[PDB]
Amino acid sequence: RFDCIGIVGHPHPAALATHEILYHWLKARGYAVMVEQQIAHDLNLTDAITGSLADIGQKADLAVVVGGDGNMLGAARVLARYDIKVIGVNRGNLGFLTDLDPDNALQQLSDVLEGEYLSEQRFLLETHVRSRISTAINEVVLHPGKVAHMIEFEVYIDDRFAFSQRSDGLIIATPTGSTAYSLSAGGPILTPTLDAIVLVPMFPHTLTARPLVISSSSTIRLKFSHITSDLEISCDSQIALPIQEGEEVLIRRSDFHLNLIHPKDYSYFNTLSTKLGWSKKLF
Amino acid sequence: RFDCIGIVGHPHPAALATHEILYHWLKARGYAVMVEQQIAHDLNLTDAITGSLADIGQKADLAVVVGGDGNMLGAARVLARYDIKVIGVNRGNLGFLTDLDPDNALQQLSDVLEGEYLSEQRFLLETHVRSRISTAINEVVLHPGKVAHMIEFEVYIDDRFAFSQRSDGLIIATPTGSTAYSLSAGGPILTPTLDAIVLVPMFPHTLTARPLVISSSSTIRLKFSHITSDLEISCDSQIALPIQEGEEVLIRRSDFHLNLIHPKDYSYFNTLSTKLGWSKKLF
Repeated sequence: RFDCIGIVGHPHPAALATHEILYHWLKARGYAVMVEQQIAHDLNLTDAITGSLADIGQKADLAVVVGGDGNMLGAARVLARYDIKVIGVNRGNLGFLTDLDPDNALQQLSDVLEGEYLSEQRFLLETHVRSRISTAINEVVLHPGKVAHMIEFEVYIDDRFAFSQRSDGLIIATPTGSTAYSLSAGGPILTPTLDAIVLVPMFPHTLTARPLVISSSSTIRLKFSHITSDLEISCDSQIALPIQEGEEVLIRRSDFHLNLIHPKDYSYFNTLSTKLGWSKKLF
Repeated sequence: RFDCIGIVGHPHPAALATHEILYHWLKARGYAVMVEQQIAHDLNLTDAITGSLADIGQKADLAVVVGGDGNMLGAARVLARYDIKVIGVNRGNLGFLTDLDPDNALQQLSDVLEGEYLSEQRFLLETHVRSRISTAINEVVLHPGKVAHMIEFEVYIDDRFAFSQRSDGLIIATPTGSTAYSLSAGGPILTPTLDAIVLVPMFPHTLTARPLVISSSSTIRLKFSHITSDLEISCDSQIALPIQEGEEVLIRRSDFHLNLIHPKDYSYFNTLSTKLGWSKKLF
């Protein structure tokens, strides 16, 4: 059972009803509820217990993230610092982190609160530049400032030299990231709980480049020759950290884990197929 | 240390010198040697202790597989049934299972016998059709008899329906297989010790198909609609097992493990780069 439920998200104005309905529903069912500060203000919830995201993350037992997969992205990176259960309500179709359909959210959530849920752990990525420490649920991306600019770098795996590369950047994706930016760059789908990390080059210079899937207990090091162009590292499409001259990037499995939960009737492959347009049962 | 070394392989006639040199060298260094029956005959080794591959596999402590990666393929599938160390001498360049270069084989092997080796385990695939039980080091491939013939099937992962497919077949590859047939079908490279298995469709009917990387502790089930065309399963390009009507294919991690060893100066990424034509150290 969950004593304290938190409502997270940042609502255009018609997404507000969802927050409003959920807050009253959760409340009338006897739960203590923490809403995010912005939503309390937006809905004028004078009685509501509010808090920042970190607050909810420390004091709530479950966070219902309302919104899309992108909303979930910033929310998840924080809530993963904590031992809180996270579940999401999407808007319309299923997403890879949001599996409560709005048409049936309450009913499904009602069963989840009863304790009918599938609990799993998504791992995050950690990045140092050398120390700035940033994290990512989907991917870390190395890339220059100019769009079509070829860079050179060497890739070390577990302290040992793996390979050089001439290209426009490298994408490093978690299983959760594999269906994201990495997919659109020609990378493979990894199953969500897999202990793996995929490296996908962007516009490689040689024709023999291919997505490399490595163990998630592996360490990655980026070394660079010289800097007259601006190297940058992005984590989940948040603000690029500049990479200075003589600096290296260190990417590894983070110690923070997203404690996702799902309703019993959830399955990954069904989410995947509906998302990608795969064939359903044929006979 | 290794008491009993076995020489395995099937030698065109100039590959015979290698077998001949190795057998005398191993012998003069004090080892008990088991040669394969064919090679004993081919070299006229009247004193040699011989045996089938299974024999060497049960009685030798190390098998030196002379030849190419293809020679290693049949040899490995058998030697993996046993707790024997396996190392290979290639012919020319490095391969993914053969890392002793002929130009330096003895010297490197001499250090290996001293106990200077990196030991690792490649897992195999197991297939039932329902029961015929066959195994594979590289991949299992579902495909019809006619070359360009579209088939329909459903794929179950861990007893649950994953997705349907219309295509010309499915490749299911181990990490060791990932650099093989699967690669040429547009699949990704998996790192050799990774607990993963990759599914790669062949000529899919829908544009949204993509290599799927799943956990190696996962089970796979192929179900089919009807049979007027001849379905077949191939394991490591050996003779196709026919798949009758009402029959399903079951593919899972086999319990047999290839106990490969490597010399200290071996590294996967160096083998990979030389094989694929990747850039070496740039600075």
